[PDB]
Amino acid sequence: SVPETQVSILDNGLRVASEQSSHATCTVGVWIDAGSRYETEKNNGAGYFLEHLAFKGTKNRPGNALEKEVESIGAHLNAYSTREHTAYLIKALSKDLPKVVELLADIVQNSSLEDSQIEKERDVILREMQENDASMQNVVFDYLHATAFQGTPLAQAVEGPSENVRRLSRTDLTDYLNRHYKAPRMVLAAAGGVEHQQLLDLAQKHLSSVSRVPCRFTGSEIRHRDDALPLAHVAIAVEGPGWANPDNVTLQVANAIIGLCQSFQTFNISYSDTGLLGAHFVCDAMSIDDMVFFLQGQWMRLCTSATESEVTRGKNILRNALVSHLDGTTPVCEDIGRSLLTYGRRIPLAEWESRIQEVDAQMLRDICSKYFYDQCPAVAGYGPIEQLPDYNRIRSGMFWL
Amino acid sequence: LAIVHLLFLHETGSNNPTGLNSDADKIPFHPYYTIKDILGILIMFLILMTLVLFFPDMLGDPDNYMPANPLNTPPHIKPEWYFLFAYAILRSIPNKLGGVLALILSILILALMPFLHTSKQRSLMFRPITQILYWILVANLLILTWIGGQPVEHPFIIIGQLASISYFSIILILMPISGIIEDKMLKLY
Ligand code: HEM
Repeated sequence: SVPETQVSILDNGLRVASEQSSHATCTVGVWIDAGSRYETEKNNGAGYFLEHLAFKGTKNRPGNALEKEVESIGAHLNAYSTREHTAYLIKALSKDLPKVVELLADIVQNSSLEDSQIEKERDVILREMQENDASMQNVVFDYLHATAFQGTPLAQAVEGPSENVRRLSRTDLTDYLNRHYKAPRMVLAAAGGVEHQQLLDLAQKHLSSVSRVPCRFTGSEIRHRDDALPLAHVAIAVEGPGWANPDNVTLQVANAIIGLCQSFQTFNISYSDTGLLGAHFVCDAMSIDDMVFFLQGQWMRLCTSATESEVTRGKNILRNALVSHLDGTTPVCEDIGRSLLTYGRRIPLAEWESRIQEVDAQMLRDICSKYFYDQCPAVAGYGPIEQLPDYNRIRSGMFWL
Repeated sequence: LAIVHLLFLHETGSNNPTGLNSDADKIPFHPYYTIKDILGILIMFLILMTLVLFFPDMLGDPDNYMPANPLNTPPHIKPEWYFLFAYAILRSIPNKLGGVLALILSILILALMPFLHTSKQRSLMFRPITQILYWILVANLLILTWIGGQPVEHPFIIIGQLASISYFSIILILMPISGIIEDKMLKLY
């Protein structure tokens, strides 16, 4: 009974997708298939710095008058960038649907990058990075990406190295903007109280101008020993299958089974036919090795012996979590934008439920043995990590005798 | 006693060839120094067997294949190779007692060794003069091993007497003085 996500396509290739619902406020966003994976180490912070510059004024709406408009209807304006996708989204009321779309049009095209602003946003970005190091789990996941995807564009961070940040100019940005903002790589996603025909007419009216035009898992480890920190963060991952491979669903159930360290989180990060599947835990130094041992046993267990009931637990757990319908509009659309960018279609919740209920214990331990057993992991540690075991002990813990 | 030897060591951990505090760089033993000990065991087994199965009588003595005759005495008598350095020293000292004592000291001088360390650096990796003195010590230890074999006659005796004098003077006198000189060269003393 969940309403279907209807997708149309303009000549530009900008797929305009929408999923109407009763809620009177909507989350209209633009997703773009452009991240740090498409950068070539000479423009490693171009997407991040453009994400900073995108709300500082356009040609038609110069400066803060633009954001005055998004204050005037009381709407909320957000943007984010990952290694593969960039999103500019607005939460607003339903009746303010046209102007919001027009605002989004300016943000993707006709944007203006002021040289004055460029220096101010450089100091913002530089400073944030200079303090970003504070967030350990971000440092550990960046280290894990770097040591797992050495020599590839997937190792480099979204923010880029301070070097590039300082060394960036309007023209470079202009390039990234004019290169990675093509209309066939763009989805206009709407969730909530929107009509699809009105949204399609608004996309035809504005946004109809947008121009129309592998990775290797290096199993290895990076350890940043700094003994003055109170807690240690350790992430261990193996290679993931990718977006389009259905056993992801089964792997998600495996994560739902795992769900000794103060904090233990499992992740299945997916990129275009690659990814990182693993666990991140933050612990006191004198516990670290025991955690690792614990964690490896669980994984090995699933690969070795997994019952029927726990599987059911994961199935159900995932089900409720996977549930996103009417979770929130922002989430809803976020899902429409990512589904049109990655799968090329919006997978409905009934298909997700079918793929969940076809998962049993035998295929779960088969897929877990395919992806976890006797695999070389990527290890990233930060903090008092002397008792964190080196690569032979972790690699030997990746199988059982 | 070897179990006590291992205990008195783990309290302090093993040393490294640079002689520095290796606390910043330590690794496990199971996968790193176990396969290394297994390889060393394999090489030592290669040398032993090839010293049993091909050259079985190389290190022994032929006169041990005769039965023990109290009425006769093997004309050329010598301790096995390992006990020779001591044998030389014993023979060198004219006085019987002196020989016995020196002999004992030969082994005991080692125990005395931790009180003779006068350098601010633990290892000899960065100490070339004491390296030269160490290899001269290994050299005249080999000389004393050879002399023991040689019979009592000129000039084997004099070498033995000198070699023993040089051995005790290098261990007792020359190495701490050299360590003081080496500390003076680095502007430490
Ligand atoms: C057959 C008798 C002996 C056995 C089985 C023995 C065994 C060992 C073992 C297993 C170790 C651990 C570290 C290593 O092997 O490198 C060790 C350390 C050591 N042994 Fe011996 N040992 C013996 C005789 C001696 C003697 C006669 C000396 C003195 C000349 C000595 C001095 C040492 C020292 C100084 C260490 C610490 C070296 C280090 O770990 O850095 N041992 N011994």
